[PDB]
Amino acid sequence: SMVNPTVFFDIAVDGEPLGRVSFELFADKVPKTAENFRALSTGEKGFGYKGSCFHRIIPGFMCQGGDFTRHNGTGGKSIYGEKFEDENFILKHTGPGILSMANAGPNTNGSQFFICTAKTEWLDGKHVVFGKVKEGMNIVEAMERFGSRNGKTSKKITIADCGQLE
Amino acid sequence: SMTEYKLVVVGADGVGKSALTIQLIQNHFVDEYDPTIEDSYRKQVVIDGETCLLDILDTAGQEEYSAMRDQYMRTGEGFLCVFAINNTKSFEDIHHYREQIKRVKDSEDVPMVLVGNKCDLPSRTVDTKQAQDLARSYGIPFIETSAKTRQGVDDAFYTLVREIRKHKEK
Ligand SMILES: Nc1nc2c(ncn2[C@@H]2O[C@H](COP(=O)(O)OP(=O)(O)NP(=O)(O)O)[C@@H](O)[C@H]2O)c(=O)[nH]1
Ligand SMILES: [Mg+2]
Repeated sequence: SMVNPTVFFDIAVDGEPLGRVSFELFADKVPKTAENFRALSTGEKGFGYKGSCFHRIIPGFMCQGGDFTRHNGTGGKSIYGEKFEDENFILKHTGPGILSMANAGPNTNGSQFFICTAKTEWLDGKHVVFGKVKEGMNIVEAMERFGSRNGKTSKKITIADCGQLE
Repeated sequence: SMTEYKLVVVGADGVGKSALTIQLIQNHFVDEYDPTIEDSYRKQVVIDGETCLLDILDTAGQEEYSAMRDQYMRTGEGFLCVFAINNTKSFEDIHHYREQIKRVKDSEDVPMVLVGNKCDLPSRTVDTKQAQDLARSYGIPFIETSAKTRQGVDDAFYTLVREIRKHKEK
């Protein structure tokens, strides 16, 4: 893209490299939300995703991660403060690869996010979609296999490194 | 004798549904919050001299996914409806859970127990009388519990079994 940043996660399984997932962040349409994810991926504010876990992986639905503050699925923070408002709902959860913000209700975006592995249209209008997997969807599908019906993972899936490309 | 009961634990997020269940099943109090998606447990107990297997479905506190939650309610024989005594919103949500259970079971007489959890905490916002009055208006028992100290935990689940047994007698 000439406008949208690309970031990457190097995924690890109990510390062992699984592969790289890159994401196009739709700064053109969702700039504040894309910028938060970009900055948390580079760590340039002094905190961010590096080392954090995909704590909830449910096959057929999504891989969720991004809690780098409590490290237990309850935490997270944005570059704007603990929470920021829902920026817009222009984009929808149209299929595998969509990157969207996790939340605890209206205007509670922090750092937690999820990657869809299917269309999740019931989340439209409630979770802000702001990016999509560019390369490495095969790696996301590999992560999905470590999940379970209640999301608990059978091995620890982490972001061993992350940053901005291009 | 032996019987078996499908119990479903419902209520708003963070009220202590999982902590109550884990006390009953595993006899320890989880201090960290681990949000539920869905969990199921089985335990053999003796209640009023009658042995039974409890199948407990621990559900997530959320109002999305009505159709999935309706299936839980169809299969469940009795419901623990949990609020936290320091969370007024969770108490105000109780009547919605009762309305959904009655609609799904197609009945106004469904085995249920109202549970006021977190009674160990000093930050109460819901008076005992308020909860007792609500339970009286439903014709159901009210039990105050603390998953942290274990107060009332067995009582809540065993009382629900008693309610199911009384319902089966009608
Ligand atoms: N002091 C105190 N804390 C409690 C009690 N019961 C639960 N907690 C705490 O409250 C938090 C939420 O408990 P939890 O059982 O996970 O709640 P839940 O209703 O299962 N939540 P969810 O709907 O998301 O699955 C945890 O930090 C837990 O330790 C209690 O009786 N006393
Ligand atoms: Mg729970």
